[PDB]
Amino acid sequence: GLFGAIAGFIEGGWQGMVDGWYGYHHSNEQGSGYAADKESTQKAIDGVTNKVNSIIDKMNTQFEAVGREFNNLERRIENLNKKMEDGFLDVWTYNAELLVLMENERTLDFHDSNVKNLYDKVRLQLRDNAKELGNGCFEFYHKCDNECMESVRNGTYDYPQY
Amino acid sequence: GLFGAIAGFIEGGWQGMVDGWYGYHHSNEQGSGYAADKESTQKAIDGVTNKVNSIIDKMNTQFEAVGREFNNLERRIENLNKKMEDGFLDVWTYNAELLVLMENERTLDFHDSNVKNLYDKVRLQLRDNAKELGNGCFEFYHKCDNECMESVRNGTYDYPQY
Amino acid sequence: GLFGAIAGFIEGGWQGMVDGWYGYHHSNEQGSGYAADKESTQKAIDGVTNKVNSIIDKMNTQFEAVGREFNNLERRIENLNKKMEDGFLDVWTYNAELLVLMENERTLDFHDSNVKNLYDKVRLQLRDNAKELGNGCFEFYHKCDNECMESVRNGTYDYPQY
Amino acid sequence: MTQSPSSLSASVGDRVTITCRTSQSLSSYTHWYQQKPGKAPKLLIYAASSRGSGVPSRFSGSGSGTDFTLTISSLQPEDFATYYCQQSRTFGQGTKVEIKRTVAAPSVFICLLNNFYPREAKVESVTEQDSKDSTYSLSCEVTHQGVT
Amino acid sequence: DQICIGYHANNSTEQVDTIMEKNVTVTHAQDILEKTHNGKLCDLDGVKPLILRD
Amino acid sequence: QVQLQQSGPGLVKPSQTLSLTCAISGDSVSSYNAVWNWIRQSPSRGLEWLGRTYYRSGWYNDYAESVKSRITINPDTSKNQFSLQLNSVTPEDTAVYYCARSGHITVFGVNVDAFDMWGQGTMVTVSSASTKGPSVFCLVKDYFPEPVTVTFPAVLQSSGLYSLSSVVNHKPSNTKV
Ligand SMILES: *[C@H]1O[C@H](CO)[C@@H](O[C@@H]2O[C@H](CO)[C@@H](O)[C@H](O)[C@H]2NC(C)=O)[C@H](O)[C@H]1NC(C)=O
Ligand SMILES: *[C@H]1O[C@H](CO)[C@@H](O[C@@H]2O[C@H](CO)[C@@H](O)[C@H](O)[C@H]2NC(C)=O)[C@H](O)[C@H]1NC(C)=O
Ligand SMILES: *[C@@H]1O[C@H](CO)[C@@H](O)[C@H](O)[C@H]1NC(C)=O
Ligand SMILES: *[C@H]1O[C@H](CO)[C@@H](O)[C@H](O)[C@H]1NC(C)=O
Repeated sequence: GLFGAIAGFIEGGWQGMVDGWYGYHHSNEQGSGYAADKESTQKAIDGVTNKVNSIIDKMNTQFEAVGREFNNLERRIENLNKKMEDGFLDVWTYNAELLVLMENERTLDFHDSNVKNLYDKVRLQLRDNAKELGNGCFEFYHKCDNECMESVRNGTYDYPQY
Repeated sequence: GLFGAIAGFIEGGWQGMVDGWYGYHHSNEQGSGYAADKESTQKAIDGVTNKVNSIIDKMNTQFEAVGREFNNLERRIENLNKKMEDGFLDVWTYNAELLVLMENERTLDFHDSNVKNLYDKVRLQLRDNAKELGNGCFEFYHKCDNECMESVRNGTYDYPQY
Repeated sequence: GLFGAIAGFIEGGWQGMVDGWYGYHHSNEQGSGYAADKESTQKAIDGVTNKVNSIIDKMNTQFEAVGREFNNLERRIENLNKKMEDGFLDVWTYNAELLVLMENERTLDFHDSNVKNLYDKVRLQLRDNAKELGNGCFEFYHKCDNECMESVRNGTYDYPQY
Repeated sequence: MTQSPSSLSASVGDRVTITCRTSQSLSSYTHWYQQKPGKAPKLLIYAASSRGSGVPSRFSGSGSGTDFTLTISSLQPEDFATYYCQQSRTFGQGTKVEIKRTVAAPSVFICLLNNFYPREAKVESVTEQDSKDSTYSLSCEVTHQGVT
Repeated sequence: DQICIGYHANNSTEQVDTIMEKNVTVTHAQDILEKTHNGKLCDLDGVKPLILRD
Repeated sequence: QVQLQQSGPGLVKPSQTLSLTCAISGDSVSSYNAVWNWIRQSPSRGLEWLGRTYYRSGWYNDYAESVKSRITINPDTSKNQFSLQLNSVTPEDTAVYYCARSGHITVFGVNVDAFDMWGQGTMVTVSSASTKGPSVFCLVKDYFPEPVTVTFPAVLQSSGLYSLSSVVNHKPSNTKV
């Protein structure tokens, strides 16, 4: 992906994190586990929701064909009518299919971005109090108990304290 | 935003920087203040200007409706005419509204990108001669007077000197 | 570019790397040279190839004009026919030109992204065993012979070893 | 780069497929060459599936992951050759395509093994396959699929 | 001893347009528009047309 | 059409220098859409790429790791050719040497190293034997260099002389039997 996180330096996703799209896995002396970053997650849900509704709604006004019939000596206008109706269908078929392709690409990249930013958010807190392992993980120099871990997820990790 | 700077690791904008879109705030023994990065700013102005003109100009050739009238026993072609003219208006209304939405998203992300790149530009000069605080700021290990600050804004920050 | 690598912190491209789109330049006691990162490169070739074919193929179904003639007292429908055919040509001309513009922008950014990710890939292996110079280059603390260099290109750079 | 088989016999009109397994899969870098005896290789296929200039339509290539294939839809007498695959500056070992007949026992003289098929025999050098009768000759106890 | 990351350049003058920038020089490009014709009326797939002339 | 015309001696004494030339016609040695390569082939080693030169706003060379310390490949923009120089040769350098153009055919402007044109090849033999006519017993024994015409391919014996059988003309030694 464009942002290098998903299926990049973070090799794979987690079956074990059920509760959100992005989050944290911690590991210390007390144990280990997954925790979803809800805010980053809810941001993503709001964006994708708005997108789908924007797509659906933009295609709201669109060509509706009507039945018109013509006799044996009105072939020209019958042909005109047919070419006209087919023409609009092809145009709207193109618009729909292309919008879906373009916005699918942007949706996948958007998730990649949200992961990258979450990783950097944590990196920028920890700074040189941890080893950046290069796989999505940070190994602490000090012991980091569950309250310490929570402060990382918080945005509250007190750097001068360690 | 996609790039994580604007309303990301840089929490908010600056009312005090009036002279450009992106720039620097310095703080030392001599005092403090804002300075716009004009180049990064002028780059942004050129891109956005070109975009607006590209949008305006692409919508230059577009369907123009003409008045056509039909008698009481020409209802079929009157309907055809109406469906035809409405059809094109809806197509061009869609194109215009969707283009504005798509390019607005890209414009906001573009700014975010320019900020991220400006931040990295400075980071890549300073390297380990300053503490990356994680909020847009770099705290120097040495004293950095106004000429020192200017050399950062320059691209001229002499790393071996410190 | 959006990702800050191409014509950013990497000032210019390399005439001397002929064999791929992205890659490495190494410099040690044994000598120096260019080496293409084929995998990143082939990824790019597959994406761009698919894009072109996607573009070509999406424009496959599109309005085809037919000749229709009208006498001197059929001016209204003649005008209708003309406005109809011109209308679709302008719509498909817009679609084609806008698709090319939009996807050209995304293609250039895609390359920028691939470079940024290749740079980070290497950064994340080396970590603190090298100086990040800020221009695309990493200066090693230890001697790095040709096998050492190859392990960087591999993904196999044994960090604990140094 | 590992090519398989190292050789084969097929009749005129036969469908022939040769395979190359590459270390790492890149579609664009892979290429095929056909070499007739004492001549330089000729580029046959490039980038896994593109036909070289002047290369007839019976030749095609395919690629999937690390496995690459060259296919001759209907073998012709002139397609007697060694075929090589290649990526970057690395070549496979080559596949000899000979144009296969009924098994023929060598006539043995003293040591000469004359007009035999297949090539594999145990007693040196061997002639190239004869253009008229498809046999080999080799220059004493002889073992062969078809004596002192 | 050092290792550096970089990208391809060449002597190309091909240019493409984008939304935000026009006449961007790129290393490679692909034209997709046919601009030329032979200027003649021809047999279509071997089957000659009816040319009514005057 | 591009043609590549090779020249240079096919006999080099052990420890000395092999020197070949490829003369180009129909293309420029300094073309931005060419790469100029040397490749060798031996019955043992198969096909082996040795090195290349090319011009992209300045001259570049790359060489195979196996020969890097002994090899030089230089362009001549006066005569539109390029050379191969291989120092300190040993019997293992006996092979057919081909020049070849690559990067004429590129995927999206990227040289894929697909060779599209090759020279005719120069057979190079690393040997000290000197010219010797055959004994004929037909068994054609103990001659140097190749070829003899009269029929099996010649074999190089541990003496460094060739032998073949035909089931006899040796032009290098001016001998006919
Ligand atoms: C974020 O995390 C910190 C640390 O986990 C929280 O502070 C602790 O809060 C718990 C529960 O309120 C108390 O029992 C502890 O005494 C606190 N300890 C420390 C060291 O701070 C903080 O309340 C959280 N803030 C949020 C989520 O906004
Ligand atoms: C990438 O390169 C590294 C270093 O050249 C390879 O590791 C070596 O592999 C060779 C050949 O397989 C072995 O003989 C060496 O013992 C290895 N040495 C070291 C220092 O690693 C690695 O196999 C390569 N990986 C690839 C191509 O995926
Ligand atoms: C782009 O290039 C064309 C032809 O080379 C030139 O006529 C035109 O002025 C340029 N356009 C812009 C917007 O700079
Ligand atoms: C920028 O500022 C420094 C320090 O003030 C000065 O010496 C240098 O000449 C300037 N360089 C520029 C504008 O490139």
